[PDB]
Amino acid sequence: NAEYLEAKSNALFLKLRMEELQVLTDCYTPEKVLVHRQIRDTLEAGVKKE
Amino acid sequence: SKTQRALQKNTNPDTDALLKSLSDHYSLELDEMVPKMQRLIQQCEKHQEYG
Amino acid sequence: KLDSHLKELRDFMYPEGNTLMLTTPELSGEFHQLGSQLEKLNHITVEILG
Repeated sequence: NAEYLEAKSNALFLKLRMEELQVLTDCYTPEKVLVHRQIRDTLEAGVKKE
Repeated sequence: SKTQRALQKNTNPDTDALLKSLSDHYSLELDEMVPKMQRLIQQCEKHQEYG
Repeated sequence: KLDSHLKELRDFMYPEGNTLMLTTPELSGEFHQLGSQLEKLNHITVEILG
């Protein structure tokens, strides 16, 4: 019983982690990453001037 | 003599040996199994937070 | 001697006086707690996937 409950807990945690990483791959495509970089650079230049 | 013979036939395991085995088994469960289960409980709580 | 052996073994097997106990009460309590926590983790997982 102790072994079974341990195996169940580990499987649920791995499912949750897999689904998180799949969502992150869908959100940050190379095109978007480039844009996010441009926005950073403008924001960083503003923070520095102010 | 009949009662002593009946005690010897029924004595595997010796009541004192049996009580010792029972006490050892009880200690083993508290030292190994109970903490393992507590660790697993704590891990589950962390996974919830990860959720 | 027989009476003493009987009393010692009985006290060990019947800790709450009324019920034959096969599992360590401390352990039985932990199994229940672990089962309950796993059920909560499974809800959160289903909810996020949904």
